Amino acid sequence: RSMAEEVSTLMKATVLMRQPGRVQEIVGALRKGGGDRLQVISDFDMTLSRFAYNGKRCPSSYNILDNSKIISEECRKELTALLHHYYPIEIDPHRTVKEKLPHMVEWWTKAHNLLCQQKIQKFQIAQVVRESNAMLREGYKTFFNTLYHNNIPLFIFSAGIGDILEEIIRQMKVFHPNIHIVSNYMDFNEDGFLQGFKGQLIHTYNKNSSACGKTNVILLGDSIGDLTMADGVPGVQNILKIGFLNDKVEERRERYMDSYDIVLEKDETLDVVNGLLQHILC
Ligand SMILES: [Mg+2]
Repeated sequence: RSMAEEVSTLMKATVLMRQPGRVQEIVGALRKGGGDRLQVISDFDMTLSRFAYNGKRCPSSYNILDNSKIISEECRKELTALLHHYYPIEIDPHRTVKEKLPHMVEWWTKAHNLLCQQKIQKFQIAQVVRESNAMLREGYKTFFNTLYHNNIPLFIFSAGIGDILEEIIRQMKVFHPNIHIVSNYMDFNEDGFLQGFKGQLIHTYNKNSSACGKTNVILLGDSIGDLTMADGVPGVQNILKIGFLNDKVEERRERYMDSYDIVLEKDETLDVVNGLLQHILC
């Protein structure tokens, strides 16, 4: 497609809205509020990255490192053992979020620590991403170019590895300087060897703005948990929440429609988001 074809209105067949009139009010407030007040807060995996390509499942960006040749079989077995231990805690309906926090911190820290026992060098991150079949949603060029041209900050949150995310966007030539990645970044020594992780730890239950005049927000996600990503932004006046519903659609549709203003069901593209951005940014 040309970049001019990377735009769609809200009448697209993938679009669901519980309150279409409220959506129009929100969009109107964002437009009249101006580009100078806007920020975009987005999840990465299966939101900006693509779930399927002409119906064929794409690999998850979360699995790029774990599925690559730069970690040993021993390390892969240990990461699987951590998953089998901690995943039941993550999904336990009898524990509060606060109760899950120390265990998620422990899981993420142990998994990062295992990576630090490998012999990973910085240049290998780009290699493993180059060899992966991970893809960005169709229409990413217009999405990233529009936010960059209009000076709109884009905060991309991910509980995965920041270096992997960053490399995907870099290799697609859209790593523009309005992008601010909030994720788990590796720390490399002067010889380029992985020696630790930097900064705030981002796991599934603290992926929000407490980890980072832009009082108007567009939030993009694909999970129910992603609805909290703007928590911690001070003074938000208007927010539009857009959710991609990629799978388990019968189980999830009603809850997604009650919680997100716009749901995009089985939509491999950013076209509806790009159309809203063009309308909002005039
Ligand atoms: Mg996601």
